[PDB]
Amino acid sequence: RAFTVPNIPLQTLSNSRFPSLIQGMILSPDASQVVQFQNGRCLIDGQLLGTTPATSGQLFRVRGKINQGARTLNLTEVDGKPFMAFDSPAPVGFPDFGKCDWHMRISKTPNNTSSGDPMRSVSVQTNVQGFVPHLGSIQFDEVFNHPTGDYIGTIEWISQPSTPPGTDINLWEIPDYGSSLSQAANLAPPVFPPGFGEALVYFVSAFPGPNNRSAPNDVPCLLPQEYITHFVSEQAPTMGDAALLHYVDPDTNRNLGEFKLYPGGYLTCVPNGVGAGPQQLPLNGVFLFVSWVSRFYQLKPV
Amino acid sequence: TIEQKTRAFTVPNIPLQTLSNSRFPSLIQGMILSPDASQVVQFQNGRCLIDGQLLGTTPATSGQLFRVRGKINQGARTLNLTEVDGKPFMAFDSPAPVGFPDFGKCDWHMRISKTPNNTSSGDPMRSVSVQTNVQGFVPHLGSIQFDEVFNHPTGDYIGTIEWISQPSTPPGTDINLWEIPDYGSSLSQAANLAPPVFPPGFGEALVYFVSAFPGPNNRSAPNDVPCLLPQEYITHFVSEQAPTMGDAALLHYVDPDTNRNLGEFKLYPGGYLTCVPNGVGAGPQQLPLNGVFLFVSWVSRFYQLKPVGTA
Ligand SMILES: CC(=O)N[C@H]1[C@H](Oc2ccc([N+](=O)[O-])cc2)O[C@H](CO)[C@@H](O)[C@@H]1O[C@@H]1O[C@H](CO)[C@H](O)[C@H](O)[C@H]1O[C@@H]1O[C@@H](C)[C@@H](O)[C@@H](O)[C@@H]1O
Ligand SMILES: CC(=O)N[C@H]1[C@H](Oc2ccc([N+](=O)[O-])cc2)O[C@H](CO)[C@@H](O)[C@@H]1O[C@@H]1O[C@H](CO)[C@H](O)[C@H](O)[C@H]1O[C@@H]1O[C@@H](C)[C@@H](O)[C@@H](O)[C@@H]1O
Ligand code: NA
Ligand code: NA
Repeated sequence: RAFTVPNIPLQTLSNSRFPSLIQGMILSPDASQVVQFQNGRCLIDGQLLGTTPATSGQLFRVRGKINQGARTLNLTEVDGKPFMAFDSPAPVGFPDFGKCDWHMRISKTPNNTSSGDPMRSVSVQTNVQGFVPHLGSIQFDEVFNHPTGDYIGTIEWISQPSTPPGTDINLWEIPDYGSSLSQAANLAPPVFPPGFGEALVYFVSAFPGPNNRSAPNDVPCLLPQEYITHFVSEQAPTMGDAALLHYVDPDTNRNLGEFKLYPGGYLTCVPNGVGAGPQQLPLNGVFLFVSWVSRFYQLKPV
Repeated sequence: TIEQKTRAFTVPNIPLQTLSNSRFPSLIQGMILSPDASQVVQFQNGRCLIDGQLLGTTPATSGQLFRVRGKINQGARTLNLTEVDGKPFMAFDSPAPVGFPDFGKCDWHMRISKTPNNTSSGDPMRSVSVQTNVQGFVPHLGSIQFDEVFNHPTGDYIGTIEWISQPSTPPGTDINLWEIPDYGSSLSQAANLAPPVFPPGFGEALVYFVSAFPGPNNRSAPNDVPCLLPQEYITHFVSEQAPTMGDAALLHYVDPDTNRNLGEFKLYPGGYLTCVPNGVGAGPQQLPLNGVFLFVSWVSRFYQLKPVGTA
C-alpha cells in the first residue's frame, strides 16, 4: 500500500495528547529540548507506542475502581477491560501531562439512578509516591467519600505542581509512571533534536488552568491524532529514511514549505535562520506526501 | 484529476470497539436498532454523505465536536454563540455553530471556563444549566439561555455538556436522545438542518452506534446516545472524497480472529447503515464489538441482505 497522509487542513486536525483542535505549529523554545510523550506516538507504518490510542475516543481518559473511603483508583482500560500491570506505563489513552496537578472530573458508570449529579471532583499529584500507574493505581489528594464503583472521567483543568513549591507547569515533560522499586516498562522512547539544521515540529493546543506566567497552558504533541488513526488503518510500509511532505495552501495549491516525516512518527523542518520556522505559516494548509527520501536529502529552509 | 475521479471507495480498517461516537467524543459501546421500528431520526451531528459532504452541524473531526463557545456579560443569562475557534457564527446559514450539541429532550449541565487563561491561580470552571425547550434556546438565532444569572466576569467562554438529566418541563417526562432540540423559534425555524433519516422498510432497519453519556433518567439506565456513523468514517470520507459509484456500499462485519462474516450491512450514500434483523429480538446488538466493517462491493438499493443475528 502506498503511503499517504490525511487530506485535511491542519487547523481542523486534533492534538494527540488531548482531544482538541490544533491551534499552532511550533519549534521547541529550547533548541535542545528532548521529548518523551507517551501519547501521540505512532510509527508511520501504524505501530502505536507508549500509551497511544488508535483514535480520539480512548484518548485522555481515566477509568478504574475505587472504594468508598479510599484514596486509590485502581486502573482499568477505558473500556473496562483489566489493565495488565508491569507491561505498559499506563492504560491506553491515560494522560501524559507531566509537571502539573490534575483536577479531574469522574462519575460512576453505568448510570443506575433516576436523579442526581453524578460528577465528582478529585485531584491528582503526579510526582508523589502514590502516583504509580505502571503498577495499576493512582492516588487522589483526598479520601474519596462517595459510593464504591467503576469510575470514568478525565482531567478538566491543570495547575502548578504542589511540590516542589513555586515550580511552574511544564507540559514538555511526562509524569513519573514508575514506582519506588520499579521503573515503568515499555515507555515510548525519547525523541532527540535532529541537528544538521533540522528541528522538530510540535502541534500545540491550549488546555484550561492557571500557571506562573498567567498565560495559556500550551500542550505540544508530535502528530495530529488523525494521522495516527490513518496510519493504523493504512499500515503502509516505510520505504525511505523519511517521507518528504509539502505543506500546501489548498486555496492556491502553493507549496508553503518542505517537511520530513520520519519513520519514528515525528516531523522536522529546516528553519531559515532565527525568527523563521513553521510558526510563521498559516494553519489552513494541508500536508501532502511527495516522495520517500534518503538520509542524504537536505530540506529547503522554511 | 483522473485519480480523484477514479478514487476507490474505502472505510477505515479499525475494529468497531476502537471507533468513536459522532454525537459526542467517546468510544462506541454497542450497535442497536431503534426500539420503535418506525423511528425517524434527524441528528445534526454525525451526518456526512459517503463522498465526504458534511451535513447539519457535523465537524470533519472530533476536535470540534460537542463544544460550545460564546460571549456572556456578567449578570446576564444569554450566551452569544461563536464557532469553536472563536470566529463569528453566521446565523441563518446553519442550525448552530459547527459541533454544537444536538441532544434533544434533556436538560444540559455544562462546564465552561473563560478563555484564554490570564491567571496564576484559581479554579476557572463554571457550572451552568441549559433547558432546550424554552423560549431562550435559539442557537439558530445565535444564542442560548442559562437557567440562572451568570455572576462571573464578562468574557469569552468555552466548554461542553458534562452530564444530562430529564427535561425540567413537562415535569416527569424522560430523556429522549432519539430527538434533537428545536434550534430556531416560532418566528424563525432553523435553516439548513440535516434532513431526516427514515426507516428503509422491506426488511431493512437502521443501525445505530451507541455510547453512554453521564446522568440519570427515569429508567435508571445508561443514557445511550445513538449516532449514524463512527466519527472516523466521517473524517475518512472528508479526506478521501471517493466518488459514490452505486446505490449502496455492501459491508461485511468481519471477525478479525476467524475472517468469517458476522453480518451483512448496506451503507447508503446519505451516510447511514442498514441491516436485516433475523426475526423479532434479533439484530446487530448480538454481534461482538471487535469486528471490522469491510467494503465488499457497490450494490443496487434492491440488493437483499442476509439476515443478521438470532431470534
Ligand atoms: C489548597 C488551595 O486551595 N491552595 C491555593 C491557595 O489557597 C489559599 C491560600 C491561603 C489561604 N488563606 O490564607 O486563608 C486560603 C486559601 O491559594 C493559592 C493562591 O491563590 C493557590 O495557588 C493554591 O492553589 C494550589 O496551588 C498549588 C501550587 O502551589 C497547586 O497548583 C494546587 O493544585 C492548587 O490548588 C488548586 O487550586 C485552588 C485554587 C483550589 O481550587 C484547589 O482546590 C485546587 O486543588
Ligand atoms: C432544582 C433541583 O435541584 N431539582 C432536583 C430536586 O432538588 C431538590 C428537591 C427538594 C428540595 N427541597 O426539599 O428543598 C430541594 C432541591 O431533587 C430531585 C430528586 O429528589 C431531582 O430530580 C431534581 O433534579 C432536577 O430534575 C429535573 C427533572 O424533574 C431536571 O432533570 C433538572 O435538570 C434536575 O436538576 C439537576 O439535578 C439536580 C440533582 C441538581 O444537580 C441541579 O443543579 C441540576 O440542575
Ligand atoms: Na510514580
Ligand atoms: Na428553540
